[PDB]
Amino acid sequence: MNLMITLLTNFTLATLLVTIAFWLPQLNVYSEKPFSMKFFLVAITFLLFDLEIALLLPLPWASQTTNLNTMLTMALLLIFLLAVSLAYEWTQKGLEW
Amino acid sequence: SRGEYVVAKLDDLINWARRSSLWPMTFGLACCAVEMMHMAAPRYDMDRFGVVFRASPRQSDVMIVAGTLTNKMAPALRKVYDQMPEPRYVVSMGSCANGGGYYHYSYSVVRGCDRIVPVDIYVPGCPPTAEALLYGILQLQKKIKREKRLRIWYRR
Amino acid sequence: LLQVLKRGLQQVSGHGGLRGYLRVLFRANDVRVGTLVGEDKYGNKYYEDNKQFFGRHRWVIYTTEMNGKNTFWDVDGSMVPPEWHRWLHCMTDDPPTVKPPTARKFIWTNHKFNLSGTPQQYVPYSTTRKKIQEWVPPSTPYK
Amino acid sequence: MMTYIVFILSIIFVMGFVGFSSKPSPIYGGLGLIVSGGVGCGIVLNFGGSFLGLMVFLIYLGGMMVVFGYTTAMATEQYPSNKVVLGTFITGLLMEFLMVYYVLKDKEVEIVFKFNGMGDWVIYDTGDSGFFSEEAMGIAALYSYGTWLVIVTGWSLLIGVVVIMEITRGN
Amino acid sequence: MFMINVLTLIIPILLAVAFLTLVERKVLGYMQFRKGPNVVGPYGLLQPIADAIKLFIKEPLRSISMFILAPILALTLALTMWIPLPMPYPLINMNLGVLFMLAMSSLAVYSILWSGWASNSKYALIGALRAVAQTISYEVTLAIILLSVLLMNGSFTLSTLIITQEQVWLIFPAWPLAMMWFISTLAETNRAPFDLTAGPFALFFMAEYANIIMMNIFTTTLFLGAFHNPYMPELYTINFTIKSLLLSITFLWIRASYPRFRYDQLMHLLWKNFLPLTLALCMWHVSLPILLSSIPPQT
Amino acid sequence: HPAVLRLVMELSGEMVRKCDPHIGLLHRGTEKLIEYKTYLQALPYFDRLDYVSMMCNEQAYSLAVEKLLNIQPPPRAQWIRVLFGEITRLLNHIMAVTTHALDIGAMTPFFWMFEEREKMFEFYERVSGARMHAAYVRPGGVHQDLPLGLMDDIYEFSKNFSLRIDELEEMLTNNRIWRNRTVDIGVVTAEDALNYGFSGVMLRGSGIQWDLRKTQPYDVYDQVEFDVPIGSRGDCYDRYLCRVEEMRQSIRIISQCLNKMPPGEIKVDDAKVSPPKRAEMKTSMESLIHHFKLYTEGYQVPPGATYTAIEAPKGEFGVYLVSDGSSRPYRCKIKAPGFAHLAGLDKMSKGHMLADVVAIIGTQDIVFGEVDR
Amino acid sequence: TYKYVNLREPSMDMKSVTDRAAQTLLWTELIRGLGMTLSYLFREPATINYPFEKGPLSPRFRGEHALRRYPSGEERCIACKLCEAVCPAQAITIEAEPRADGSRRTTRYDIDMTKCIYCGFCQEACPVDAIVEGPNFEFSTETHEELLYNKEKLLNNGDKWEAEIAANIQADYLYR
Amino acid sequence: MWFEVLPGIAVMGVCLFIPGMATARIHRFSNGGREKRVAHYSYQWYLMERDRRVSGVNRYYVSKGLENID
Ligand code: SF4
Ligand code: SF4
Ligand code: SF4
Repeated sequence: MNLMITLLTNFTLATLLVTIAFWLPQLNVYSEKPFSMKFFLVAITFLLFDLEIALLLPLPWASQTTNLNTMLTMALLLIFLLAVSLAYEWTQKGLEW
Repeated sequence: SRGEYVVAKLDDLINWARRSSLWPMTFGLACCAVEMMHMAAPRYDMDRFGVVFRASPRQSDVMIVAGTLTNKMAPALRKVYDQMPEPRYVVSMGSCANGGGYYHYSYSVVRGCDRIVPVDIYVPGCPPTAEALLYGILQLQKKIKREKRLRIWYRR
Repeated sequence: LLQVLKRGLQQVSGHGGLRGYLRVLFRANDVRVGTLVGEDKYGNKYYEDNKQFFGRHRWVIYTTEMNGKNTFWDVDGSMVPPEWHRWLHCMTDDPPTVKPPTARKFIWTNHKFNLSGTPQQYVPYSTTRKKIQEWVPPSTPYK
Repeated sequence: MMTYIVFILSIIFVMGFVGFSSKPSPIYGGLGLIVSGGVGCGIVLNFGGSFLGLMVFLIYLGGMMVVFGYTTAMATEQYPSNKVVLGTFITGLLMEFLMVYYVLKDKEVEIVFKFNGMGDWVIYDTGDSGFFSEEAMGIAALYSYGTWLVIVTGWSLLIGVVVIMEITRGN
Repeated sequence: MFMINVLTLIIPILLAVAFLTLVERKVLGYMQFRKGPNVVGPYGLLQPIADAIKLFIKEPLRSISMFILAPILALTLALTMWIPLPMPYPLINMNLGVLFMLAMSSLAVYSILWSGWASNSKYALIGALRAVAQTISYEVTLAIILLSVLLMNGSFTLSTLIITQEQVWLIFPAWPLAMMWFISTLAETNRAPFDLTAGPFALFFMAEYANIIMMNIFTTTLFLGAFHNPYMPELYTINFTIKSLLLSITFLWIRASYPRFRYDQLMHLLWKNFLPLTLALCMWHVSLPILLSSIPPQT
Repeated sequence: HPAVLRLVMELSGEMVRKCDPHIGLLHRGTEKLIEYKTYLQALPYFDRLDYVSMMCNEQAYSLAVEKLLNIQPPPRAQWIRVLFGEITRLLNHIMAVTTHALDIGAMTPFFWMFEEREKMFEFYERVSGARMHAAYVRPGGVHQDLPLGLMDDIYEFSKNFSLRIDELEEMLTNNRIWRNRTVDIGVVTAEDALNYGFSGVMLRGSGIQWDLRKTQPYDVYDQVEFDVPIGSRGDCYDRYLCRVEEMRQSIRIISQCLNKMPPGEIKVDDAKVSPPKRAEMKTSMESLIHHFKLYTEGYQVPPGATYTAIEAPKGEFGVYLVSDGSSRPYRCKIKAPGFAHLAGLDKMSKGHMLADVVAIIGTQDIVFGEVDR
Repeated sequence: TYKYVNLREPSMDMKSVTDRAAQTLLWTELIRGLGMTLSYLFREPATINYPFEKGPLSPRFRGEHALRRYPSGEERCIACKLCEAVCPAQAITIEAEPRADGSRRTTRYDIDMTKCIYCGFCQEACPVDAIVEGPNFEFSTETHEELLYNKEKLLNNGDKWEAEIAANIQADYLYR
Repeated sequence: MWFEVLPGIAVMGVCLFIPGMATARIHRFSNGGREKRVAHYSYQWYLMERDRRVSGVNRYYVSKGLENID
């Protein structure tokens, strides 16, 4: 709850900074007066590589176990599949401009 | 009396903070824009005074009109002028800008820039020397020094 | 490295003290004092050094209320007498105490400086007399 | 600021779900679902929770709402309210307040269950000598034990990539 | 005393970012032939202070709830993102903190997109959408490289990292991985050569430069530093601070020199040059401890 | 956004459909105003219709009036005019380099070469007195010749500037990312180079071995050793290379012009066209009459039309005079290389993207004052 | 006489191609660019401190548009209208009347400092050097009324300094 | 020269030096001089809870050394 106290203090002080930015000047003086496809490919590309990152990233917590051969095997299989997806969109001229 | 003392010191503080830096937007149509770039030179720094060249209109402190205003340019000129924060000051640089200049007796040339925006500093020359423009900006700072804004608010 | 630390101490101590060091620091910038060439009415001092490059030759230090405007701070141009204005713009090679003057009796000694934004400033008008000289009606009546 | 801090964060969690399931404009819905994901992360880290909750927070908040707001901003407009939206919010708020009423003022709440609504420190361990986590060696499986599962998972994701490019004009 | 810890963190962020702005402006000035600024006060300190004041007294004008909600998120990230940074004794001993770095960088991407939506249907918002796309194309690279540089460190706890950096620096077992990661720090800070891109401009500007100082402190902790000697941590604090300062000056110094990319050249360069090289260096870092029999002590 | 012009670009997403410059935002009336003045009065319009070149356009108009008038300028004035023409070519090329640098990014060499350009503005100030709009070039010779103590300063600048352009080629020019910015943008067919009327550094930079100094030497350029670089490919990295080499060849021409300065004469010895010097004015009678009527009425010109063109650093700077036999011109037009280069923007921007379109506009030396006439 | 460029091929010798490959995959000339920028970092800046150190100028600078008067005598002006005859902006306005003494003089002598393009033709066209371009540069006036100089403004302006202008003319009466 | 950029560097480095110094002094100042016991594992928290239990002061850092042997 200590970090909740930190989040609360930072949020409240930042809101006070925003209200100093807005409601400070008391001198109320004079009030006066299409999308593309290739944007969308980048987001889903990021999304699927992020999902395979989520699959990869608990690797170093796993490094203390006995079945080292299967670990190294499926780890190389995961990075290889990720690079195969990248090479697939690379050779099928997908993310090009 | 002591409230007058507080208002005087606070007004002097905020006017000092305004006259501290004053980054403009470099509007700059003709050869007076080249001389604005040459008062951005190493031999004459704007950056010694807090003056920064920045074409962001929504954070423009003052505005330097420099060049030859035309009839096709003027509506876009005031449309740029109105999307600016409310403390605003105008430096007319150049013989063309401060009264038409060499293209005065001509169509398609607005006779100066009094006919569009209010003007605060006139610095003449063709081009005004970077020396002279910087003297004009210092005189602008001293105009900001003499403003008594919050004193007039207090005796209002 | 120590000699650079050594030469900066002489700029502080040899200037006249920490009062005079902080004064000329907070005037604008100067710590390059050390020549002391000239001085003039309105009390201003004129320093020309040679060991710096072209442009840092000649610099002016003003006074406090040469007219009564609190010009300790907020110094300006046109606060220079004319012979020093030929001097400090690097148009010549002579400090103007060699021969300043001219033998003509019209020249000011106040040298009224820049004054836009004062109660005492220039106004334009016409240096021309009457144009068409309107007809004078007589004062006597006919009944 | 009491015992029921997990329960209060659960209440704000239900508030966020009602906030975007009251059918607002979809960028307001994305805002409310960001709120919901943050407070659900708070709930799971209250159960500790050290690894998996803040883990998939990256994938859920760090990977989904950005793409949803991306597509929502670029595709359609709804450029400048209606009684049906605020009425759904009224009904959700009223059912939430009714659940608060029947939890706090009674013994138990049964829709078709048996909920004992009290201090939910129960159930919890009596401070055993874990010395890593549960989540540590938990997700530090999948590699000495997970032969089949991560293989078919990565295979499904590779097929997902080729499906996406085909639909968005393979090749 | 804990709120006093919070105040001693987030009161020097204002002074830190403002003096960072004067430092970068003076440094760019001496990179060129400029003494900017030195006229306005003693060596230009009151000029950033009073200029921040003038920026707070600008009186601007104007969707309103969205315009509220974006910079508040940006600056609360800028506040809440110096928590586990282990200047010797960190604020919160998080069991994992690097994944928290990644999550709050994604929250900064939220901030940029909300500002772009609040910009009210402009060619600027199309450009801000492109900036959101380029900013989101980097957390892949940063997370994977960060994963590899913690792989030689066992745990996410970052105190284990300050243990690992005692013998030699970690810059020597992974220098090209570190090079790619530093280019990704240039990438995440959204500054030169990676550009482009209303108010409150002070708060948004504050958020960007506190993000810069965070990335430089995290760079300095991740790859090099000094030894944590207990019962005199200020020695480590001084040496860490000096190295982080030199790295941040180098960071602005690399910004002082090169023109900015083309957007499609930026994407082309990112994917087809960093991303296979990341995967190859990362699989080599996976197979490295099994071929040196040195897996770190995951406790 | 500063560059100032209107551009309407209709496009399919980030690529193209059709992009058209609406120019005419800056139109002043230079031709009509010269039609209502005399020649000597309306010389500064020629000084500032292009405003970066401050002596090349002077030289063009003075050669136009001499070509219409049949009066050879004296040789010492010709060598001084050559020296200032090459200084001005140097200044315009270095501005074009630095403004493309700051238009693309690349913040600092802008400032570096502007320090160099401040030194050359000091030279212009000492010579004429103007900062930038030094008229200084009458029809029929150079007015008010250069003071003592100038040539050695030019010599010192020449050495320092060779070193500084070497340091600019150290900074950029085999810089990786600027080259990666500019590889194959702005293809120009030689047929398109002819039919679209590109001139100067475009023609220097793509194909044709065409230079006005070496095809019609309008002055004593036939006596100095240099070579214009030819461009190999239709792109702007190569065109940048030919700009930088034209700068260095201008340095060579300045060195040879310092070595070949005759002590001849200032102006023409024709007191019906050039005004007499002030001492013989205030002594003699005929000199006073010629001063008086030469400044009231101006010199009469035989009638007819002429065209001439010289090397502005943008290209074929053409001035076309129509002179009824009178003291006033009857019409003048300025064939503008900037206008000609702006004409072919569809062919230079059909197959690229908009940031590269901004790079295309920046890599061609545009001012949009000379584009106006 | 020409020197065309981009004549090198990428050499297929293994030395040159591995040097370009190590250049690509080791980021070499980017560090060379940083070295050049640090070489300009540790120099000394060419910044004059402006309100004290004023910049260098020429003996022939064109400033104030002042007038002059004779040594121990009246105005050097004659009002023969040559400067209005040559003034390309037509900024000069002269209306001339003689006084009762018989010598020819003026009434009105106006310069549009707005319209003034600062050629120097009025300096180089007056037969007696009556109107002279001043040395200074500071006009810098807040109101559009006040940049329209009259004859008495110019007389109080040129009588603010003589020895400056006379020193420049004595330095510069031979080149022109 | 860059002698003048060094005060800005030094002042901003003081602004970077202060939060770590304040944090370290507050840990060594509000925990009896002993370093704050960093704890990541349930083993160490159980040990810390029995430590603060057996002290009687309801403070874990008092550490009650070698007195209850009899
Ligand atoms: S005043 Fe002179 S220098 Fe300025 S824009 Fe006009 S012509 Fe150009
Ligand atoms: S200033 Fe000279 S040219 Fe002008 S009217 Fe007077 S005497 Fe004639
Ligand atoms: S400098 Fe030119 S525009 Fe100015 S008053 Fe003299 S002749 Fe007229």
